[PDB]
Amino acid sequence: DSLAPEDGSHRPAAEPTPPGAQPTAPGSLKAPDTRNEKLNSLEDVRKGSENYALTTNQGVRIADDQNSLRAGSRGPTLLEDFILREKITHFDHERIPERIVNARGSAAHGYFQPYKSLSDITKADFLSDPNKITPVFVRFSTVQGGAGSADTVRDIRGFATKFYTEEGIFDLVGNNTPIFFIQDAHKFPDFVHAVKPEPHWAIPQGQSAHDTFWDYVSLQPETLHNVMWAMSDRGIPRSYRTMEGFGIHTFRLINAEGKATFVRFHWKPLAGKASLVWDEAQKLTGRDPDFHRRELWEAIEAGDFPEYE
Amino acid sequence: DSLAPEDGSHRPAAEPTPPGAQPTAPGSLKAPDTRNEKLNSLEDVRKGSENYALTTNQGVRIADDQNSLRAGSRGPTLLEDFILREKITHFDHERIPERIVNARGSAAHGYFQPYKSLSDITKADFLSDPNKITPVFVRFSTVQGGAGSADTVRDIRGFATKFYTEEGIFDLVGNNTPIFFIQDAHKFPDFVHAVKPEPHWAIPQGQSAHDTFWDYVSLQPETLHNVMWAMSDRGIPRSYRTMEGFGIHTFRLINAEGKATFVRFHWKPLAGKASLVWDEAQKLTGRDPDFHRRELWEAIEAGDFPEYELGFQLIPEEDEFKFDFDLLDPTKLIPEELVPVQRVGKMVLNRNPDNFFAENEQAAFHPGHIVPGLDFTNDPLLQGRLFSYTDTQISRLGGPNFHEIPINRPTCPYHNFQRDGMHRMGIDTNPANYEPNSINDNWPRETPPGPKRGGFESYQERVEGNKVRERSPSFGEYYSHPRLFWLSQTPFEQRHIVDGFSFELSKVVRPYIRERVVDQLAHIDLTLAQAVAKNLGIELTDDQLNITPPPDVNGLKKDPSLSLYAIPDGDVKGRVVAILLNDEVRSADLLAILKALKAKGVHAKLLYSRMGEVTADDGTVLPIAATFAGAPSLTVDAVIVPCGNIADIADNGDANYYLMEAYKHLKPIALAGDARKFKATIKIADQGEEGIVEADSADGSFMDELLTLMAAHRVWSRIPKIDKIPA
Amino acid sequence: DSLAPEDGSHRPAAEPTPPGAQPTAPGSLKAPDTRNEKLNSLEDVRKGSENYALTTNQGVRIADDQNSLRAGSRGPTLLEDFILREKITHFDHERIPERIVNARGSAAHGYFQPYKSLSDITKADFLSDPNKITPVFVRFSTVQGGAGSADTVRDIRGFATKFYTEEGIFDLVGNNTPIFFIQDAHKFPDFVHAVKPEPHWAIPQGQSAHDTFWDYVSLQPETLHNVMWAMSDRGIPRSYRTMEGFGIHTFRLINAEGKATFVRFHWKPLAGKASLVWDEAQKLTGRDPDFHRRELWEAIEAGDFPEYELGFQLIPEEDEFKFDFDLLDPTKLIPEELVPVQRVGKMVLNRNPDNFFAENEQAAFHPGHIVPGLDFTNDPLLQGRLFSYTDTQISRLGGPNFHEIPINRPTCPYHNFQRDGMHRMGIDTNPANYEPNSINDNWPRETPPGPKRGGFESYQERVEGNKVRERSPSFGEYYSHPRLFWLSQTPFEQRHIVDGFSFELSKVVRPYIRERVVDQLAHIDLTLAQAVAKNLGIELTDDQLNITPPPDVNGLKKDPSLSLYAIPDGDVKGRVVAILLNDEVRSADLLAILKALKAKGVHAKLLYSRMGEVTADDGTVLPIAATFAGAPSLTVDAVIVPCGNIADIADNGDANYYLMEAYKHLKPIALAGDARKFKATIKIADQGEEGIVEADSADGSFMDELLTLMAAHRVWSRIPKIDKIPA
Amino acid sequence: ISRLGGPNFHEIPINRPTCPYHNFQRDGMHRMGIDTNPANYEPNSINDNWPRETPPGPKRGGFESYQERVEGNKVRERSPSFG
Ligand code: HEM
Ligand code: HEM
Ligand code: HEM
Repeated sequence: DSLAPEDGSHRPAAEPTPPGAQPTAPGSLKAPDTRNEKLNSLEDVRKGSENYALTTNQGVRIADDQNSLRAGSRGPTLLEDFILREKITHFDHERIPERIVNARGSAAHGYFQPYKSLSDITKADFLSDPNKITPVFVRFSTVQGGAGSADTVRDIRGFATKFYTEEGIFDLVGNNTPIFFIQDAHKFPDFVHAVKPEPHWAIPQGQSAHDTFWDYVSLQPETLHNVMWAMSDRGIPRSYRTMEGFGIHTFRLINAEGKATFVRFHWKPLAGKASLVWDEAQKLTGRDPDFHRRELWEAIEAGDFPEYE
Repeated sequence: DSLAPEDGSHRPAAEPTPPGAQPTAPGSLKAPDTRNEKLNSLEDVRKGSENYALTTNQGVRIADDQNSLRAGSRGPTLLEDFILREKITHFDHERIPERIVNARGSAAHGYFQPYKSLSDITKADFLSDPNKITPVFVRFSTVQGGAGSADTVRDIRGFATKFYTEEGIFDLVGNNTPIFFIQDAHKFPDFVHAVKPEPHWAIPQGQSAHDTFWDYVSLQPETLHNVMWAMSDRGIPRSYRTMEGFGIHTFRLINAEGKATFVRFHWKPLAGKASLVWDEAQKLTGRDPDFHRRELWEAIEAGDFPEYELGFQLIPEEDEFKFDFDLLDPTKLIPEELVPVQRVGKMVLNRNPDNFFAENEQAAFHPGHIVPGLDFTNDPLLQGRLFSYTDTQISRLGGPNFHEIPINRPTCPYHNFQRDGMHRMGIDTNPANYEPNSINDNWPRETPPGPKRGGFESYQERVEGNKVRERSPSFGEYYSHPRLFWLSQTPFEQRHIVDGFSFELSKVVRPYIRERVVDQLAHIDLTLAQAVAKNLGIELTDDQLNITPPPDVNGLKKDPSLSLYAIPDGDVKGRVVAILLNDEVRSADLLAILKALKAKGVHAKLLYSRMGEVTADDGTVLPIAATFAGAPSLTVDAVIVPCGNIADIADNGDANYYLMEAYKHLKPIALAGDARKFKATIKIADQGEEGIVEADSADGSFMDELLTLMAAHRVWSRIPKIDKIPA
Repeated sequence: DSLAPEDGSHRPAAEPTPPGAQPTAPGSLKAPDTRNEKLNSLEDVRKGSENYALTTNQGVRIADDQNSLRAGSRGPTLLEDFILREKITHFDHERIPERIVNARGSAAHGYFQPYKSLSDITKADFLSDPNKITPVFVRFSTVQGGAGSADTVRDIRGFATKFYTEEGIFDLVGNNTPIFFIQDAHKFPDFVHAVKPEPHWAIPQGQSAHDTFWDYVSLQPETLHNVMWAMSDRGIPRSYRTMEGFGIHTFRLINAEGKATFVRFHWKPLAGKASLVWDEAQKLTGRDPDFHRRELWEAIEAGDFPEYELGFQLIPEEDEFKFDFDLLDPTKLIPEELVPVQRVGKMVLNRNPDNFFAENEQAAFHPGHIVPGLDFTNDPLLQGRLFSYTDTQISRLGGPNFHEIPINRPTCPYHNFQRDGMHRMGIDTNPANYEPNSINDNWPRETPPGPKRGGFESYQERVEGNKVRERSPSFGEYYSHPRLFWLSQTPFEQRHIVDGFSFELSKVVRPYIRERVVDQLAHIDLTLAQAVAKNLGIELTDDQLNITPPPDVNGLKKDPSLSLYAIPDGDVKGRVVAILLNDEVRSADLLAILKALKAKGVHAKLLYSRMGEVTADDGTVLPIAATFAGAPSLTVDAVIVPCGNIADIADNGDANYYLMEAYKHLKPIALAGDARKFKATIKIADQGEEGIVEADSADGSFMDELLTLMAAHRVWSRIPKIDKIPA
Repeated sequence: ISRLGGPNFHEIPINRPTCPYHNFQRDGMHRMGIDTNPANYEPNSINDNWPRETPPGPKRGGFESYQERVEGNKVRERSPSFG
């Protein structure tokens, strides 16, 4: 029954369109011609739907997906209804633990390519040739809030990039500020517990504006540098497209002759640096808690691809 | 080290204190003298901290919890740092899957007691004696959003009560609306998938205002009744304390004689029914996403215990078919004009948890957790629920021993032949792990059914029919209940319903879905449909204007119990008032204002343009609770501006906007002396207007008038005046 | 009900009883007054059963535990049967992943006590006073097989002791051989994958006798030393009570002054060293795959408590490089002739668990669980183990709160800022979940290292070198320890080793692997290599014959402490004798037999061709424990055949085979009066043979002779004679 | 669900059907299939209600239980015929 409108306005055009012009859609249907080696490699698990019969997970066609099996139309549901139980069982087990930190995040596919060979300072294959493209998958995130918390909170933002290189996956897992709050990993649980919702009542969500965070900061002056960044407008970016990204740590580059060079990684937003103002950001967590997620998705559907150097 | 301040101001007093007066704290520390059988039984797992050495989980004292073990102080961290690794490992594994629905929830401990024995209609032990107290653990929730989502969203609210009875755990797992969206549990995943964040991008959170929800609603008319409730102000409650609770399904009560009585469960809020207005609720999700969680916790810390009256709609077996609707259809309510709610008992929530994760996050409620004296019915939604909770809890709580997690444990005896499973805590000494057995003389043994302390036996309901996947024809009526609900609302409630539909449908990107929903509304009521259509720039067809309205429900053209506000039931205790200070406040106004509020248990928050203190006209030092922007009018029920140096705040944008916002959201505003200068901000006539208290000072009838407005909750007569107003 | 027998013979007496006298039972019911701190602290989770009603896990009494709820007594089962679903759900989820290695294990509770204060060499609280009793939980295991595999396989044995000290849990996780197969933990998965069942078909179980194991060994000569122990009779212990225990790695003892002393841990069996013989062991995996688990349980129930002496090999820090092997290489042992074992204390295992799954299956041991007074070393095998146990337990035991599982709980205080995790039991009331904090005055607080009750601080070992993935050159010597072990064995122990290699390599399908293994043996000892090669139809090459043997170990050409039997250490208490009865047994023989056995604490099993009883010549009624086939000689240590009507059993094939099997397996046999007729089945000369007790009757001298043989364990001089016995 | 770690055990290679399988079930631990359907529910108009239900029939039809006659009370009772 319940069918699409006659005019076909239920389906978004598969061409770049401005935000709001068409209903948003899964990437492979919105931009079928946009590919990369990783995107193509996911074809083994992509599942369509149009023109296929509704089935159980074992491939049995379902005749009536509106009712449970019962003894009489007003009777008790029977245990032998295996269609209902598979359906409900799968629903019941949909959730998986959210990330301990950075549970709230938005991601997209893309590609990277070096401007020139960096073989003099590093033997890394993905930086060896300007015409050698590396598929990426990037996730941007907040840190404190759960997966269902709001986007435009005052918080640090995570900027994680997975490079599918020819010599292995390289993940550049960074943030939008060039330093971290603490010095030794042993204190991570202390810091994260202080900034997260307080343990007796689990308040507040997506906010450092509570006693335990400031208590810890006040007793651990090493945190002050990243606190300054958080309290500035860096803490409330206008978009994931308009913030800087940093690996934070000094890592090493190793060339073919064995020479080590210390390196700190940066991402420069080619859309420029831009942040909200607090009143706006806070109110926006209420009016559209999915603002950044939406903005990233719509920029990509519009052809305004987020670009970073 | 010894980091606490020497005045001991880091620790909150272990006595009831109003919201904001002291730091909040774990329940057992805040109210150590508030006890109950369950709270006492959790003592075995409560862990203190003061004066104990910091250790690993194996009990090894830690000397340096600031650093990793490394080779050299600037060297690499060593794999032998077992202290670092245990600490990071426990951290790494802190999260568990959130609930599939109702992930966002706030809970508290309490107790229940029946007014009188209900032995004539049920043998349920917890309802058998007025002097029998049953500890309870209640969790209130939203439905769609994750555990980190906002509280004051527009959504149904969950109201689950775990009764720790002497004959077993009884969980009454209800909602704040008396019907559900769908009829059969097999469509639960469809409905839930439609309302949750859409699968390509996981938007939107905590909202039904998106295409898939309204697509599903438009194709499944059975959902219209509960959708009406969600679009009304019922979907945005002021607090968990001011909403009704319902079991929804028709269950059975079974007495000692074996007689079955049909029953629908109700919870009546003793603080009355009260809801927010959409703009306020929405903005409040931004200014304070934890508003309801906070409000509940602080009410209990203040001694404003949430109290609810359990009530039963009772229907004799012989009257099963006497209504226009099917008793087993969960999309149909039972009008209180037809079947009154008989008062059964009182539930008082009087202690917050100690640890949210341990007690709240791990709590597991199940509508299938019934006790002798209660039974199920063939409601097809209920039927499927019985399977679901059992199943979901095995992955959410990591195994089949979730009943051993402290909060879920029965306070009564539990013995059986079940063994092992992940995280098994109970060490069984029974030689036998099967029955029948002779090696332990068959213990533990079965117990026959009986009047008291007997085994569970299902009511012998006659079953007759063929095995079919078929909806009962009696369930195929979708518009009369929605219409009954609509007609029972006040005119301003109706407007809010129209506004809820209009706002939500405006967020539906595909216009034909909007049109399809408008068409369904035209089968309910032409006035409703027309008003929503107008707001969406849609014109009803001549055929839509001629759709004959659905019949009344058993001759009823309205039932005032369905309205939040038709019948006044306002209770001011626990409410809060913002007091906008100035640098030379009239101390006499403050005295009168604060004592009058305190006399009725209404809280106050002293606000200013900065933190710290202000000095009143007589030298009184006034501690500021928050700034005007820090604690917006959204969080209070009324606003009072005392006399003093008004020029201090007269040109303060925040102070003026505070009143505009509170004015727009129909809250009482009271202005004393020169604070009347603020009348021009909100466009109040010289003569004054209903809903604005004003006088030369806050002395005689000023506070009584303000409290009368607070008793009525909001100034509905101001609706037309807020139409303009840029706020 | 009342299914138990009216005589009360279903319930075992709660007093020490010999093996087979009573049905075995949960520890707390068998020995209710055997107590220790740990056992008493588990009382909060022990659950009874007698006189309780059968309930759901929610405490709801069950009336009918025999039937599902159905529509009609021949109708479909209904989804609303919550009793059935909870019961089946728990059953469906009883299993948890078995241990990755050492899945097969048997455990018991006990206690440890030092012989004197060791405060001069360690500040470990549990070694500080002879009057300090430390509860322990010990799990003995095989390595390769699953939890359902057999006990008497040829394998290394694990010997894990959990010490519940006042300053934290200390787990000493050792084996029954003093070295490990590999040097670096990075190759652990490689070695374990090679020994475990092969990946295509998952064969073979509990056996190293397959291609991949010997492929790896042949390509990794570091393995040869432990391989030599595994191939000796050390790989087939008689019982967990009769094997040595070793921590293997060099660890550190840290005293109050901060001085570090290198230490290797040892467990000396006070019942002495004793192993089976290969045929007996292999046959015993088929006749009783639970032989060692049973033997341990029954020894404890009988009061034959497994007792071990904790021993330390102590090496001054300055002596680190004084040996010709690296102290940090786990494939090297420290000869007791060079560094003697200091006797430090004794551990007694005196109580069985209540529930195997709850206490044994869920126990979690970790070598990284150390306490102040102990420290690690750079042993590269130990280093990698530090990471592994933490990690495997988060999936095996379902979360990071496995220390809250009753058996794993420390008995001393544990307080920290760690929170949540699946199945969180402890409800933390600390206002703070981080440090530093002022809101709880920084509690729980760090504690500086000190002489007693101080926090953990690592010994400040100097680390100097580049970040390298490199084996120390000092570890590159693979044949001198194997040679030292080989030369320390008696001639028959050497013969059993040859036979072990010969049997195992015969099951290696690819002939080149056997050849490569023989080549490695030629680098150890020419006689060893030749004997194995001859059994494999392999001829050593010219070059193989000329391989110069490895050098002695610091001048040692042997060390008798490496042999099981070179130095007498036999103990007969707890051993068992099979007594083969006939229908008219000479009652005077039984009386003398049983009296002598009972004086030495030796148990007896009365065997016949059927169950029930036989009557002695004087009317004494003798109850039969089992049949000749039902309880084969494999399960006993010696066989005694008393006088009487031998014609009853002289033609009994099973009776004759009983003796031929015991004879083949070098067990002492005693024949009284006409039982000497049986001499013909095992071809014993008329004038007798050492190892066969024979006399006109079974008086006192006969019993002394048999008990003397039993103290020497087996009749090793019979080896050459068993060739010609068809058994 | 516990032995094989979640509700997607049908995506474990040996368990996978060789015939087509399409439905509105989503997520769960170790989800392999990446659904492109705009809808994760039915009835839906946004994907023209696909994948769709199929009436029972002689071949390639939807599953419909045999309409066996059920009559009796809700009892926990063994049939006397089994005794
Ligand atoms: C420079 C400091 C750090 C940065 C820039 C950083 C960055 C991030 C980012 C961007 C994510 C989210 C990845 C995603 O989108 O899935 C993340 C997750 C995480 N971080 Fe780090 N982090 C830092 C420090 C730490 C430390 C010190 C620890 C622990 C010692 C830690 C533990 C974690 C964990 C456990 C997760 C969750 C990963 C998952 O569930 O897949 N982070 N971090
Ligand atoms: C009358 C209709 C229903 C009502 C009143 C209702 C009420 C609730 C409430 C209040 C909760 C959260 C309890 C808590 O606070 O932990 C909940 C959770 C849940 N509901 Fe229901 N629900 C209804 C329909 C259904 C249906 C039809 C199903 C599936 C067949 C279902 C499956 C679930 C599941 C799986 C959970 C999560 C439970 C857990 O993780 O412990 N619900 N429901
Ligand atoms: C000196 C060498 C070793 C000895 C003496 C040893 C001893 C043991 C013992 C006795 C057990 C079983 C404990 C019980 O009864 O539950 C065990 C289990 C285990 N071993 Fe070790 N092992 C050694 C090497 C290693 C190495 C090198 C690794 C990995 C790097 C390792 C990883 C494991 C794991 C993962 C378990 C399972 C623990 C559990 O599931 O709780 N072992 N080992």
